[PDB]
Amino acid sequence: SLPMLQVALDNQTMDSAYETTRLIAEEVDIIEVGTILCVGEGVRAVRDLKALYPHKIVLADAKIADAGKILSRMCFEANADWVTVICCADINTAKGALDVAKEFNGDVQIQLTGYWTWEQAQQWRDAGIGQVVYARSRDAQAAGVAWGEADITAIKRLSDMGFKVTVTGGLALEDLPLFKGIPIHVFIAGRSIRDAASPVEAARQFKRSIAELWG
Amino acid sequence: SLPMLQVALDNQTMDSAYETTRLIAEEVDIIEVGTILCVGEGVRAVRDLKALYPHKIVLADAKIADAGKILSRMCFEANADWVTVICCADINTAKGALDVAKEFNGDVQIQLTGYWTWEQAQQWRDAGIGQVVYARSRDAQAAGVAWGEADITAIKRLSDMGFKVTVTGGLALEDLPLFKGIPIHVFIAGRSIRDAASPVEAARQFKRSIAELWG
Ligand SMILES: O=P(O)(O)OC[C@H](O)[C@@H](O)C(O)NO
Ligand SMILES: O=P(O)(O)OC[C@H](O)[C@@H](O)C(O)NO
Ligand SMILES: [Mg+2]
Ligand SMILES: [Mg+2]
Repeated sequence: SLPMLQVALDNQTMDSAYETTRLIAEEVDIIEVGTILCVGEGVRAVRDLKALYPHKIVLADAKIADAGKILSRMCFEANADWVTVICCADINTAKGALDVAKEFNGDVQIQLTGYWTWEQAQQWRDAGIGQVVYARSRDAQAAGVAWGEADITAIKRLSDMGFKVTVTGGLALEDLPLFKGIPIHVFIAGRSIRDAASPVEAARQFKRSIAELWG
Repeated sequence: SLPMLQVALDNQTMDSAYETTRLIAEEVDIIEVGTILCVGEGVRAVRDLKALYPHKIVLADAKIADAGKILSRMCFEANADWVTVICCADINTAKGALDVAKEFNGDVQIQLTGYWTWEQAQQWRDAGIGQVVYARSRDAQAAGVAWGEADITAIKRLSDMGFKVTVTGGLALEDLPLFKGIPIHVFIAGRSIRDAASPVEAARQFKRSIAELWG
């Protein structure tokens, strides 16, 4: 209370990303360098966006799977505030990313996309990780996987373990009431903001509905 | 058939990578754009390296965790031959990456590490995936994880299921005999070639040892 709003910049080039930021940067709390942008442009995307929007939290959605220390340091030397580690990373990778995060006063989020287990979730807590991103995969969504009660149950379980939980994955405005009454940290929207006829109205509607559902 | 040798370019900038490729491009079979290089420079690394060495197999070690079709296509449009998909990816991510690979006459490898299961391995096979990378995480290695028996058994079992198995993760020359007798497709060396006093002789020593052990 209130859940923040994060825009995902899943763009292949910086100029494509800026078509969105130039409209909605001030309409959101967190600016994400999407994995698609990380791979498209590399870590310069993190450096550039933080330089443009230093007052915003910048998330480097690098989905680190190994070399936690090296990749985390690259992101944080580019001035990221937060970085993601994919759920299957070895626990030493997550720990390493977090050690480096702490040098920069940043933070690590575990990206829960695809396969993971409740035992891994406990390991993350024991290592001092305090953020997870409960993510429906884009590809799972495209094969017809809807949000369901099992998601709500799992989100609540993660919250109860002590994680600040981010909810994402093809979120539409209408999805937001599903999560009512859960202390969600952040809602991410990429396509439903970037690709809206009016990105400004789409971001303000997200913010409106959040304020209504968590006032 | 002799295991091939792949060099991993886990460099933060193209120029650092090229300090290695100018010495060993012709001394190895596969040139890998390491995840660290993909994140440092973005997908231009793939395009640039393939342009230098168009006769060599170039692997984009992107460790795709979601958006299989998009990230796959970015890599393949940059002229990659092979791309990696991290083992926890939703099965549709893996399938989407493969579908794109096939349009480019390329291929996908599932990068194993973290946690994964044998039923998941069977899903990969059923989906048409024909390569896996049995990797010891750099961070696990740093925490003292050694190559052992459980690894030989798992590698053998993966091979019997029909995968071509690449073995990687801080490999030193001295590790190769651990895997003798198994039809390994590829051994990857990053640090043990790049950081050798003489990268050329390091690569040659690996090829000599391979030739002895699999001859
Ligand atoms: O709302 P979307 O277009 O799905 O984008 C947000 C999502 O979190 C992606 O950035 C992502 O990381 N998917 O894995
Ligand atoms: O021999 P290394 O320095 O461990 O590098 C090879 C390894 O496969 C890495 O490139 C990697 O992908 N690690 O996850
Ligand atoms: Mg993202
Ligand atoms: Mg690699």
